[PDB]
Amino acid sequence: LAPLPPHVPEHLVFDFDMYNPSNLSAGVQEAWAVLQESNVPDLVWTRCNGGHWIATRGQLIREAYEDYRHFSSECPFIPREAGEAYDFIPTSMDPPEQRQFRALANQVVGMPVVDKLENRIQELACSLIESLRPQGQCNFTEDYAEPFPIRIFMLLAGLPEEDIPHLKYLTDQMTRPDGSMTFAEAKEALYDYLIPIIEQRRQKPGTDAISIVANGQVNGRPITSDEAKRMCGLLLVGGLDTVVNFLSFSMEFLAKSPEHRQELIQRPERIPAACEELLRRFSLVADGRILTSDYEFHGVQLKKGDQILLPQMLSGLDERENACPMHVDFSRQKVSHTTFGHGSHLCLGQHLARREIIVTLKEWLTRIPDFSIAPGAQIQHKSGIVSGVQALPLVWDPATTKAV
Ligand code: HEM
Ligand SMILES: CC1(C)[C@@H]2CC[C@@]1(C)C(=O)C2
Ligand SMILES: [K+]
Repeated sequence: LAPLPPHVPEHLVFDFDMYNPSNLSAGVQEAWAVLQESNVPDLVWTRCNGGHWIATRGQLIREAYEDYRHFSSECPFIPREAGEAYDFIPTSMDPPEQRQFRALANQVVGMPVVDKLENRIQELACSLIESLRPQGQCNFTEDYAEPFPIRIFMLLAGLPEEDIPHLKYLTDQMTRPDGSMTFAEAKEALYDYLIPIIEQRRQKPGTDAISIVANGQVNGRPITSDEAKRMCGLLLVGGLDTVVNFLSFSMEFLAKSPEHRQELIQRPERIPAACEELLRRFSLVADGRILTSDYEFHGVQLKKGDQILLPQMLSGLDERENACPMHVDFSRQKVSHTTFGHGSHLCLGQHLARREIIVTLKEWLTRIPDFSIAPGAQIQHKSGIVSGVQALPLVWDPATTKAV
């Protein structure tokens, strides 16, 4: 706990730690939602992790993401030193400067590219699930959640699969540090990895994501080596953590809820709607912004330089945005959320993610309609910039499955 800053009133102190929340054993989403209780003010101050504002409601979260003149992306991570070292592109930039880099990035991970990758994404999901099918059991996190999205990203990026363990290790230290590496050391190690690759692909431009970024133009002039490295590193981090953990939360839930599996098996055309309601319920990111000057927000005085966590996971969990928010309803009429961010940095890989999510639900349920959490298992979650599942042992009777 860091010393309470002069300007912060004692009645807003809410000592939540984002890398280690108190009710974590009840589920990471439920751990974060303690912040939405009756007693908790809309905007609170935790002294954990150096000290920072935490907006707890969707209304505040959306307005701050919208207000980039006051809440800047220049230092978007907690703790402060991680935010200061953070220089990925385009996420550490604000409009207007941000915009040109974001268009290039959009060219490598957007909808047209999801369409190109459609066949491989389908093939790999079916392949991995067919492989697990006859066993009647799997360690979901290691056997599908990780390899499915990661191998598609390594494919798009034109990087060898043998590099996965190094790169996933560095990405996880940036989002759920175990103490071994600082954010800055992790980032520098990912940049170290990309340097030569960028240089090779500048000499011999190819079709992969690194070549396209490295030889790209940002509103008409050539991107530099440095800029390409800072965009590439963001891309790997984005491709190696979020979908990976998200699939685990979603399969854990389906494993615990036979009626929801029955609904998608009966009506597969509902999978896209279900994917969105799951994104709401099992939202997992929380990053933030830095105050560009003193500013009064929802009656609380913020000081220039104050950091504020704007938990994207919190907006669709807010009872004020959705009725019975902890309830999963695939027919939910207006599924409101900020899972893919909000404002000018809206996730560019959101189309790639929804395709991986919908393919996984449809192809798993097609071959392995019925499955459960391994007997006696207690699922453990983990919290941080991206929250996740430590492990997910699933079981099923092979006699109930089908090869397709
Ligand atoms: C369920 C999966 C995903 C979730 C929940 C998610 C969430 C987010 C969020 C909340 C942001 C904004 C952060 C901020 O405002 O500081 C973001 C940005 C971004 N995401 Fe995703 N993401 C997912 C998947 C992906 C994938 C698969 C990629 C592909 C590499 C990716 C690439 C990006 C990029 C490049 C940005 C930066 C946009 C900018 O800064 O303008 N994301 N994502
Ligand atoms: C918060 C995020 C998911 C978003 C893309 C990857 C990520 C960890 C960032 O650094 C920006
Ligand atoms: K920074």
